[PDB]
Amino acid sequence: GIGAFGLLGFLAAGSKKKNEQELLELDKWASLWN
Repeated sequence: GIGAFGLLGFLAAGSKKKNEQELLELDKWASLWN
């Protein structure tokens, strides 16, 4: 009804620039290299 998918985008905004989660997501990124 509200839209929890809106915070998702904002969450990614953080990844752009502290949190284990963001780090876990970054790992998957670098994972590409590996």
